Amino acid sequence: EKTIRWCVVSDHEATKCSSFRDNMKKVLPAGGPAVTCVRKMSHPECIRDISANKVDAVTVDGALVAEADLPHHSLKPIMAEYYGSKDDPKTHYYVVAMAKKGTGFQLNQLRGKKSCHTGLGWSAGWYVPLSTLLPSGSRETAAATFFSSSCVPCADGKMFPSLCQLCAGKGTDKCACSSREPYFGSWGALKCLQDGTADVSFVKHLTVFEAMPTKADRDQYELLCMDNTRRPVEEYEQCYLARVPSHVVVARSVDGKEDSIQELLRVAQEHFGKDKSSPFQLFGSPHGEDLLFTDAAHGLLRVPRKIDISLYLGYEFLSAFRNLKRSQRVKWCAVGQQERTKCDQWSAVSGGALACATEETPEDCIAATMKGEADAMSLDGGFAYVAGHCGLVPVLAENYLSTHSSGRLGSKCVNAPLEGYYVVAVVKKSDVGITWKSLQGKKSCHTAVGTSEGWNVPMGLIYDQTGSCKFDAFFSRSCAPGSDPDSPLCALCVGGNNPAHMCAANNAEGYHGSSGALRCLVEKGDVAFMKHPTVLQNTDGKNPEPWAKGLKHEDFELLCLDGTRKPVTEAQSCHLARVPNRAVFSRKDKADFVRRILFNQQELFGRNGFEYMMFQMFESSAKDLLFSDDTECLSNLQDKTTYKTYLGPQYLTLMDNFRQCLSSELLDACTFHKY
Repeated sequence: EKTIRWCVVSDHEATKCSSFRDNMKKVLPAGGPAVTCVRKMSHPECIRDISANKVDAVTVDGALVAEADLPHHSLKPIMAEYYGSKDDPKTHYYVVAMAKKGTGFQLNQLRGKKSCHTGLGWSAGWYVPLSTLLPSGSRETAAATFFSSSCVPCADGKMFPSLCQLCAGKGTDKCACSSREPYFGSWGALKCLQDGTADVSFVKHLTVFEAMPTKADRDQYELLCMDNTRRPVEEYEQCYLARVPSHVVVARSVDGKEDSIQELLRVAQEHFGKDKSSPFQLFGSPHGEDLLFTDAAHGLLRVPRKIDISLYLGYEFLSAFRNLKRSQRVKWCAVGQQERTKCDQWSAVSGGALACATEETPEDCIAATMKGEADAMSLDGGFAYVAGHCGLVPVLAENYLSTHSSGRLGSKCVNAPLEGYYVVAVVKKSDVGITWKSLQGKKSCHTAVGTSEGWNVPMGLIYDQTGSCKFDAFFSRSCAPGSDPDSPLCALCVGGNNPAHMCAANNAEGYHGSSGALRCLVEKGDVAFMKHPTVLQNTDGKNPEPWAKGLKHEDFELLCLDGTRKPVTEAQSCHLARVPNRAVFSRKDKADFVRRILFNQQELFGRNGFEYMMFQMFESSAKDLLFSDDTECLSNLQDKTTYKTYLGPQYLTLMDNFRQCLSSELLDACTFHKY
């Protein structure tokens, strides 16, 4: 049944687990499942069996859960440890190198000597230390010949004897992947200094001052900094190898007793948290050290929705993790089917410089890119805040129509700055009553949630006017792709070819985008939110679609902040706000690459084509696929290298005061671990 089985590796953790079971039965007997202690040889065995349905949860170093993006290996973190207090959750711990004072060895002075590691596959002592000094070919068996003799538990000593030399166990129990090996984890590997088995022991900072001989023995051992210098252990925040995340409680991503383990740990921290009572301590292990949980933790917090082992660990960690054991194409992320077909025809003509990838919602693309499943893509101003808060940086800006006064433009666009676009709220001129002083109760149409056009702006102001994030309260009946299907926010929405697209955050919806946002107003809603004069792009014969046949721009009238209504042609005078124009985002590494590749491609398929000969990239068959149907080119960011300097102070501050109402799971998965 839903009875959670906990993975244990020693006898002391089994005695602690039995006490966790018994004690939890008393506090949480109804509205809570029991616990059972299933033993296994090691944590890596625990990860494996949780995938096999033999166990349910264990608290490990996510680096170990890095062998889980394959078949029979899929697992995701559901709870996250923290240190400090409850007001200030610290979800990280520094990886530092320890050594006696006198040997005087520096960062570079780590060449083939006597070193002790927490274990094989551990980020605390295997992955981070090895990334500090990246070898030629980056291999794990390569560090076995580089170092003369070291103590790396879990390693198979049958093939690599010099890798289990400083490990003092007992025949079959030596170099073990559990407590059976005296030198194991951050506690056992630190003993190589106390005892003097190795000159250096790569360990976490929390095990240093906890397993410290005397409160002042913080002077007998020093740290090796990245600055090839030394420094007292007392200053680990400015002399650390790398700062890795906390241990997490793992379980099967799909059907793994998630809600059961969430409820168990919620009460277990209510009654047995950080010495609230007295009897049984969840985080204060008796016999062994770090039993069931890291002795140093103060609690556990539930990780957000859309956060996998790749989001948790970070692209930084994993770029280095993919070269240890295991381009010229720019994998573009396409949102939807229509956007994926405009991308594959674009992949054909590039000869081979631009590849593709497809996700369902914009935020999923940003997640794809962060990882390395996609490389870049164009993002709206709202999603660029999320993409920015998530580690992605701008490459080029999607420059729109320039101030009309000249015949035409040329190589003049590549560096032509642009004041983005004016978001405008449009309403039918037919109704002689709809005003900004009375939008409540009226039906509205939204581009999509999270967009500058139909969300952050119109709804950022509405909130500075009411004070509640319940917008289905304000506009009775509306269509904002991405909202909750059961709420009024997805009432006027049409949909796609089949169900499930009812209110999908992609072009597979009849009222999605500015084109759809206008269609909606034409037939269902009373108000609408879109960008820079896009109404002329769909009226008076501009759009082929049936809904835009006998539509004249006189049928439509803009609405201004004050209350009055002005012509849709004059949006410079009547608008909601000026927002930063769209931008291409990617990682710090694929930054210059994509830009160089993008310049080359618009040079071939930019606005310098003819009719249908070349390929239109700044022109989509439908509406705004990959790039808005009104972009001139892609301009240099210039000084604006960050999202902060790109979006600007005004808009960025608008996203902070609106952040409360933003229910972006992505933004909160990225913002989970504070630093």
